[PDB]
Amino acid sequence: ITNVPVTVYSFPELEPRSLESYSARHLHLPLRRDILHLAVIYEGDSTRRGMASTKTRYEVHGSHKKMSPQKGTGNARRGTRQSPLMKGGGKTFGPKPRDFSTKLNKKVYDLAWRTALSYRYKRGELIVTEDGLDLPLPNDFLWLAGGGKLSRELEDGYVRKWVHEFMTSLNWGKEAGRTTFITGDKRPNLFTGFELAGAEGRALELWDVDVKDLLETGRIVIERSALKEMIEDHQSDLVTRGPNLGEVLVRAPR
Amino acid sequence: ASILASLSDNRGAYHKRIRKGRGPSSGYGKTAGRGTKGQKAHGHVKPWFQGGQTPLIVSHGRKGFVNQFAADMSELNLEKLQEWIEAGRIDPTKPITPKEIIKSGIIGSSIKDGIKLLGRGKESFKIPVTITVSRASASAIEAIEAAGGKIVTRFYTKESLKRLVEGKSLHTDKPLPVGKEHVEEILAQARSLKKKYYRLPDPTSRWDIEYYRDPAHRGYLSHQLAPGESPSLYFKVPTGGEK
RNA sequence: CAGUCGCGUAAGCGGGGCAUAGGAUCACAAGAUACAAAAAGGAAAGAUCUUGGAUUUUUGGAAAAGCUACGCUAGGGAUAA
RNA sequence: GAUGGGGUAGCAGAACGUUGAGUGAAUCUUAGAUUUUUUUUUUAUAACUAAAUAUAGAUGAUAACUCAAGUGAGAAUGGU
RNA sequence: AGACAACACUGACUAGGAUAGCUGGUUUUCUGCGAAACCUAUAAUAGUAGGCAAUUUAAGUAACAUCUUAGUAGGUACAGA
RNA sequence: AUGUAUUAAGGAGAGUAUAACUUAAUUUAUGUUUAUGAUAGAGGUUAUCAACAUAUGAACUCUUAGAGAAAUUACUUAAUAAACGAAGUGAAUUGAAAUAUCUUAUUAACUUCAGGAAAAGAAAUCAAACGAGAUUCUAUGAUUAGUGUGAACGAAAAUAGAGCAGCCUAUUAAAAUAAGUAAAAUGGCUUUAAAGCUGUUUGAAUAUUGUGGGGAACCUUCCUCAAAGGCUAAAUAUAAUACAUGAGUUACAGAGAAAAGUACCGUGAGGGAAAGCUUUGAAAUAGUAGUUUUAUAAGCAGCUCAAGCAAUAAGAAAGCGAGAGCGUACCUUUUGCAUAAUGGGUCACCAAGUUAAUUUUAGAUGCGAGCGAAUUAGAUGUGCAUAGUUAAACCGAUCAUUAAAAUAAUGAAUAGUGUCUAAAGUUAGACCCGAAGCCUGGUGA
Ligand SMILES: [K+]
Ligand SMILES: [K+]
Ligand SMILES: [K+]
Ligand SMILES: [K+]
Ligand SMILES: [K+]
Ligand SMILES: [K+]
Ligand SMILES: [K+]
Ligand SMILES: [K+]
Ligand SMILES: [K+]
Ligand SMILES: [K+]
Ligand SMILES: [Mg+2]
Ligand SMILES: [Mg+2]
Ligand SMILES: [Mg+2]
Ligand SMILES: [Mg+2]
Ligand SMILES: [Mg+2]
Ligand SMILES: [Mg+2]
Ligand SMILES: [Mg+2]
Ligand SMILES: [Mg+2]
Ligand SMILES: [Mg+2]
Ligand SMILES: [Mg+2]
Ligand SMILES: [Mg+2]
Ligand SMILES: [Mg+2]
Ligand SMILES: [Mg+2]
Ligand SMILES: [Mg+2]
Ligand SMILES: [Mg+2]
Ligand SMILES: [Mg+2]
Ligand SMILES: [Mg+2]
Ligand SMILES: [Mg+2]
Ligand SMILES: [Mg+2]
Ligand SMILES: [Mg+2]
Ligand SMILES: [Mg+2]
Ligand SMILES: [Mg+2]
Ligand SMILES: [Mg+2]
Ligand SMILES: [Mg+2]
Ligand SMILES: [Mg+2]
Ligand SMILES: [Mg+2]
Ligand SMILES: [Mg+2]
Ligand SMILES: [Mg+2]
Ligand SMILES: [Mg+2]
Ligand SMILES: [Mg+2]
Ligand SMILES: [Mg+2]
Ligand SMILES: [Mg+2]
Ligand SMILES: [Mg+2]
Ligand SMILES: [Mg+2]
Ligand SMILES: [Mg+2]
Ligand SMILES: [Mg+2]
Ligand SMILES: [Mg+2]
Ligand SMILES: [Mg+2]
Ligand SMILES: [Mg+2]
Ligand SMILES: [Mg+2]
Repeated sequence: ITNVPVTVYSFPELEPRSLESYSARHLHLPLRRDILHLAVIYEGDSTRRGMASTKTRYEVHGSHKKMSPQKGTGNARRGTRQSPLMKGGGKTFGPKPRDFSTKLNKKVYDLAWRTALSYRYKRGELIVTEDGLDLPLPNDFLWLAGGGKLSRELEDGYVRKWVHEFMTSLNWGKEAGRTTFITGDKRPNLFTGFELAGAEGRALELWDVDVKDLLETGRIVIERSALKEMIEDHQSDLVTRGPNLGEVLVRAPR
Repeated sequence: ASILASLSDNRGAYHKRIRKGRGPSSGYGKTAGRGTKGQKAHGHVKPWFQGGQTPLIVSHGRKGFVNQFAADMSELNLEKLQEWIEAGRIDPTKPITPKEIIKSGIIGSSIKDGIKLLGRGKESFKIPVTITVSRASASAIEAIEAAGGKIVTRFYTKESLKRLVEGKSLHTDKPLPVGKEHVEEILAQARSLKKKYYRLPDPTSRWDIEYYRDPAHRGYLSHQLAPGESPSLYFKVPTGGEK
């Protein structure tokens, strides 16, 4: 079939409420280990600083006088004191600050993004949910936090305990690998819950996700609007002349 | 195990690295494939050096010159214009102007000094169109008209072609009129546009004027001639008879 | 092959000499071609074709004299006593 | 019952090792991780078994795959 | 006296800025193939370029080598005057 | 190392509570918050058991009045380093395989002047018949146009980005619109022959009602600008301090400097170290111990054959080895080296085809007559290819020579583009080490 279904869940209880449809060229591509390699390695070269520096014989401090006469001493003839053959000499072919980043076609970088997103789909590690994807922390704790009654060491010790037991029930915690939450914007509860308890997973903003982040944890929990906005920006090879992008098959029973 | 620990490029994409000066068994140990104590081992030999013998470009000399004033036309054939109309990528009912030829991708992305319509595959062209280009071959002008079309060669430049695609200039198949009896109509038309459009240039040199001033090329200045007058600004058609 | 000349009844012959020993480019000079002409009309200076003036004789083509025992450096048993 | 087997200059192919990096908030470790040694085995520039000595729960070590090089020294009247 | 001018003077010391067609050195393993010291040119002869031609792996082969049979070019050994 | 923020004169001598810094070398006060902070006690030397913010007393001598042998004299409310900037002057090594023009290079260096930056700057600019609209910095354009015998040198328009600001009534106080000027000849600079700078000798005109300058020899028309008068922030250069980041360093590394321009060397200019910690303890080397062999023998000390010794004990032989034979180190450089040719006392460590831009090839792979990039509505950002031919344009599936043309003759036609891995050509130190010498500025009798 040309299109593949996408079931939308309610994050708290994981209840299938809606059904969307995407093209097979979005979440059902073949696993190309050579394309994911070029994209994963293309991102590592960009995050690299590449500022290492070393001094050559022309940059090492000191004078450029001849150390000893050309001949007559019985020792090996020598020139300047900064030669690589000296103690404090400079490294000939040493490192220098340069640009380690490489290039990658926009179409190939988008195919790797949609290839990494289909690898999670066919394996069941892509769990899309409705909007408002945030940890449903207890109301009592939320009221005390705002009140200021709870000290920092208590406000943090509780979140770490809640997120831990909440992920163990869902089988999404450190036991079953980890889980990555991808939202459109930054949410206080979600991003704060995993900042104190990161062993259970992590949270990322749609603009902060990379091809490598979609292949690191056990599952990828992404929002409905975030996913559509993710494929709509990484389908250059497709949109050139459209294909099903978020076509709703089963509407939410309001 | 993990996906990130099982990714790699195709085997045929990797190649052997030659690190010289790293032992005899590697194959490039001592001299690193340089030889034994020569100029090519101690220093560098110039690329243009032939041992001292005079090169051929000196014994023969350089031939010709590079024309820096020639226009770099973007060629367009009829077989490629027919394929675009059949694919719905060029509307034949509307005038086919450089703006519609450049944005359609038929001549590519680069914008050159002009567009010339060539007549490759002229026997299979039977679509009536109204095209406008900078030049056109004799075999393409008759093919466009044999099918029931109209062709007019206008004067363009590399800059005026960019303004036609950017919308900063409106396309017109007529030159700027001359005389005090046209200022009223020309000035009145500019005001109604409500936008500052750049005018398309007209030919200024002798050769350029003579090109668009003759009917063989369907130049947009050919209407300024008489049935007997010649396009050349200097030569005239001699008279026949005995006198 | 085309062009157009000579000789020969004709067939045909003729793109120098019975054969094997005359250096370029650049620059310069004389003719032709109508190519391009830095706003434009011209021009200049260029380009193509033909042709001339050379012990460029170290003749694949630098405008070029010696001493060192006051001598120096890099090298050679690739080379003498 | 396949064919082939010396090698300088030189050309080409395939690998190991070293340093750091990613998977890694991973795996393992007083029921001994790690210990510059010794020993044992395997077609073996490497790793492995055991032994002896000391005692670490991570500023420890680590397979596999991949990434990047200040990556491999009996030879320079070489340098410390 | 090419004498002296603070280790140096046929031109000191010191800082800054070189080249070296020359000599020396160039670090792990396995595997496959495998030369040349000749010709031509060169202010060129211990240098370099172009060839012959080593290597890689693709497409071709009426390829290449060798013998057989038939044929051709050319004047050496020898022999002769 | 880079980036960001802030800042715009630097050092020395001697002395002093040896964390406390200037003969006052640990001054004296204010405000707030103080464990829900900030990022109901003890303690004035058995001290500073309080952080933040705003004030405050003190702060010597020399560089630095005059003199002198700087830190002295004698006086006195005496006081400004370097780097960066503009102008002036201006080489040589080097490359051209020599070398004069050229290149190196409007470089280094030196001199003057100036500020926290300076300079430059709102067109007598570029464009080309359409238009842009000051200066400055970065990239593309561009191994281009072009010059040069060569070697090589080398723009502008335009584009993108950083900043953006215009004016004379200049947010600092200036013009009655510029004459020995524009320009010419000549000698030079720069450069493409124009334009620009300039010594010498000469020497104009008065606004589109077309006067003047420019548009790359030159003339003409047109276009464009309006010299001989001025002001102007930002983006930029350098230094200092702070902070952020790191497939940067972790002690022969990183800055020369983990206590450093100190010790030490030199008359001097100047040159210029070593040295971390409580952990680990390799190799060489030295004195011994265990096993084993050795005082009749001519070993690059290894290899082949191998008696014997060697475990208190059931089992278990690593090692040393008499004796027999074979074997003249290694590397470099050479026609050829055990060579009495070169290099090494041993061991450990440092120590050599790398990076950047540019131009290619192969393989792999994405797209595909397009590729790449970049992008409520619109537009914008190099490039390569898609058509060939010629010295070149016109021309064009045809084109060029044939001085008219013409299947008369001859040649030339169909997948590109981006990325990665690797090998490479080119310019940069360019695989590493090494001259004698040349030039510039300083030092010393
Ligand atoms: K050598
Ligand atoms: K002209
Ligand atoms: K030589
Ligand atoms: K072999
Ligand atoms: K062989
Ligand atoms: K004969
Ligand atoms: K050129
Ligand atoms: K001039
Ligand atoms: K002015
Ligand atoms: K190395
Ligand atoms: Mg010197
Ligand atoms: Mg160093
Ligand atoms: Mg890479
Ligand atoms: Mg070899
Ligand atoms: Mg080689
Ligand atoms: Mg090679
Ligand atoms: Mg050689
Ligand atoms: Mg000769
Ligand atoms: Mg010859
Ligand atoms: Mg004498
Ligand atoms: Mg000899
Ligand atoms: Mg054999
Ligand atoms: Mg041990
Ligand atoms: Mg490193
Ligand atoms: Mg050594
Ligand atoms: Mg004498
Ligand atoms: Mg003397
Ligand atoms: Mg031979
Ligand atoms: Mg010569
Ligand atoms: Mg004084
Ligand atoms: Mg004083
Ligand atoms: Mg530029
Ligand atoms: Mg020459
Ligand atoms: Mg004026
Ligand atoms: Mg003047
Ligand atoms: Mg002029
Ligand atoms: Mg002037
Ligand atoms: Mg002109
Ligand atoms: Mg150090
Ligand atoms: Mg250490
Ligand atoms: Mg030891
Ligand atoms: Mg005996
Ligand atoms: Mg010899
Ligand atoms: Mg020896
Ligand atoms: Mg020796
Ligand atoms: Mg030693
Ligand atoms: Mg070390
Ligand atoms: Mg090393
Ligand atoms: Mg290869
Ligand atoms: Mg073309």
